[PDB]
Amino acid sequence: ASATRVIQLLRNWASGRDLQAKLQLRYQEISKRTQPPPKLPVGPSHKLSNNYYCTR
Amino acid sequence: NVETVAVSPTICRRGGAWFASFGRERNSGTKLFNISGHVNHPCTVEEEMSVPLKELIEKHAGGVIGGWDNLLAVIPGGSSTPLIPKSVCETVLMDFDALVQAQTGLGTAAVIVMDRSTDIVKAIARLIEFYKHESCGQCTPCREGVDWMNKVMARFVKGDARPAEIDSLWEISKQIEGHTICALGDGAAWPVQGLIRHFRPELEERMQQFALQHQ
Ligand code: SF4
Repeated sequence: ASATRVIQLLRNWASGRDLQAKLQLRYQEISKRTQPPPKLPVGPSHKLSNNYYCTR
Repeated sequence: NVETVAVSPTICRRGGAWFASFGRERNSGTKLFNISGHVNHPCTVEEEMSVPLKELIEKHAGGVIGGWDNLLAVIPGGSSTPLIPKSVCETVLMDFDALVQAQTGLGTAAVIVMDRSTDIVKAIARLIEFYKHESCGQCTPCREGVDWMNKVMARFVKGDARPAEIDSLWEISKQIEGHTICALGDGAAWPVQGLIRHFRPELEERMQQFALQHQ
């Protein structure tokens, strides 16, 4: 937050806590909006043998 | 069969007891044997029914090329019978019951031998290709499944498959076997089953060689 130090202390005293520790506006700490491709594994019934549907 | 018809007049003339005096019980008589493949002297010979396989081969075919220790596998009863390795052929008798006990079956008593210098996978794939080209296509299991197994074995020969496909091919053979109109499907599924059962390490090693060489 681009808040001056005097205003920082004033708001800290008014609320009675430390606010810069936990801010309610998102900043660079969030994840990127572009992400690498995933892989998404398969389920247990993706076998090539011993996988008859009558048993599941 | 031609042989069954041809032996009947002699059976009538000499009596059934004389013909039954040969071989074991439930396996009586004499048989015509065709030895081909990797023997010094491939030939057709008539011999007592329950003859040992090795004794037959050595006395009539002149032995296996390169010696008996050079033997790799034997197809005892034509392409429809599953193969057996040298250990089974050491003390196996050539009749219906003993060859069934070896999980093979006598079949037509056509002995095809293979030494250690030949590709067992390639020969089995050639047999499967023969069955693919000879199926009449009437019923879906034989037609589609045999085409499928032909493709799978063609991929197996090069090693282009993964090890998990061996059990898939076994299950495909199980699906074909016992579900067709005639026994051609069984006679195509059995060689694959025998090849898998007796040479799974060979297929796996071929696949891993392909995997390393292609990365
Ligand atoms: S199993 Fe026999 S009847 Fe069925 S498609 Fe094959 S050859 Fe024809």
